Amino acid sequence: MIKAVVFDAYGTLFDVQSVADATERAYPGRGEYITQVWRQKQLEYSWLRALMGRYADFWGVTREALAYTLGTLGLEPDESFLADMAQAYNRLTPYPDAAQCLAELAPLKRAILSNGAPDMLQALVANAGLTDSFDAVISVDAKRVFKPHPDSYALVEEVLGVTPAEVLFVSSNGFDVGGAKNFGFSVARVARLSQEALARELVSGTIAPLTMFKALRMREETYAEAPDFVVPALGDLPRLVRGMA
Amino acid sequence: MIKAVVFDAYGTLFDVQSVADATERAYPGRGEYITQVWRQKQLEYSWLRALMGRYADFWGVTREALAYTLGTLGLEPDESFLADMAQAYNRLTPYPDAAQCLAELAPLKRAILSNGAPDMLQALVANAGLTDSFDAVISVDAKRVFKPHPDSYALVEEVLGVTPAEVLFVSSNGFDVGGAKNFGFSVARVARLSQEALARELVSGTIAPLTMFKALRMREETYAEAPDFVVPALGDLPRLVRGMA
Repeated sequence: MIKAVVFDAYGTLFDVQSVADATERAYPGRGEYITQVWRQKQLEYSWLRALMGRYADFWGVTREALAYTLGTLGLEPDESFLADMAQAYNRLTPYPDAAQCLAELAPLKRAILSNGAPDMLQALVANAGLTDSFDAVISVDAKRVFKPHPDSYALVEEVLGVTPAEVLFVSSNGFDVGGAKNFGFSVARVARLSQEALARELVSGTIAPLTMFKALRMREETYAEAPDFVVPALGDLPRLVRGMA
Repeated sequence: MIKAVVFDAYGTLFDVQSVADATERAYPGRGEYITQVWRQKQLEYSWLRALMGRYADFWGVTREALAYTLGTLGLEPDESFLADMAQAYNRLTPYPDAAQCLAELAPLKRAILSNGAPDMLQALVANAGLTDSFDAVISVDAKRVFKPHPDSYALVEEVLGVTPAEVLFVSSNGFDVGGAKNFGFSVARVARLSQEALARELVSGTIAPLTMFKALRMREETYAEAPDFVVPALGDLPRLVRGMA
């Protein structure tokens, strides 16, 4: 019944914190801040452009989010600076177990469903050495919407020929788990932050900035349907497909 | 030309930080964290439920966002605790110059356009003694969307009989400013946080949690059209209108 495993890209297969060395150059001493706000604003702008009916591809969203973030620090970077710096998003490091996971999943059909513009995804996947791990790398761009709009998830059937019930959708992002579940896929959430660790981290004197972002982005969202499955890592997927309901 | 002044409610006419006593009661020592994450998640859930096509009114959104927020701390509140604590959002205090601004705006049409569910807005407006200050208190609920969806702003002409070009929309929220501008209204943004202050606050030693929320929510959003006018407080609106554009 599961004929295909479809993966979210940013934050699920690829580490969005991996732009850290490059952002710590835009503002020495503020790389950590920049990395978090940039990701947060990229997500917010994807949602707000889509809800307004004013789509622009993820490359433009990524650059607009970066401009906002650097603007908070008092900077006014020009477009050429922004485009150069935003290339960091096309070189994100894959999670260490992604390649082993994707190889052990075959012979299932393997794919990505991402907000990324087509060129961004091509570079990201190839730079990570994973182009031969996917049957299809689907961008939402043809639909002019962003996850979790249902039309973004509709592309899976269009491109792959499989129905929602035959797809295992994989994401570490709570909003994306909710959209996929809403659309009708079976969902495996990748939870890298134990709830109990976050609770204690929040209760320990200092509430650092990094903790704030973890609290906003690494949990299941309350409005959302629960994922069918939750694993701590991508490497557990193949075994999950083997014996789990 | 301007015939009606339409205001966003939460964050604009009413202070969302005024839930501080209720939150400090929910978790002594974590009141400020809860306030901020609750507001952020309320906004995210409004956008994500709308974008998914799975609307729930703002009373459900507010409680869902509160459950999430208390859950990050390791709590598991039952529904009655959530409904009870969420009433703090129906008791928000108006900004100190709101009463005076509204009084000076008659006899122009005065209205609210908010995400708030009809019961919520009724009780919030009554509590602040401002019921006779508005010609209409419009909830997005009949359209079953949330701002900045275009159908939310379409309600203004439906209810008031004035066209977009005859409306001055007032918000302190960058996404709502963008939504209203996209829709065709003239927009006056209320900017309570000088940009230069934020830039220095952020470069000043360790970044406090409260600063993170300011950085995410108090500026103009980069994907949005710029507002027509920017004022530091609601009290400046009357004078802005007599000498406006």
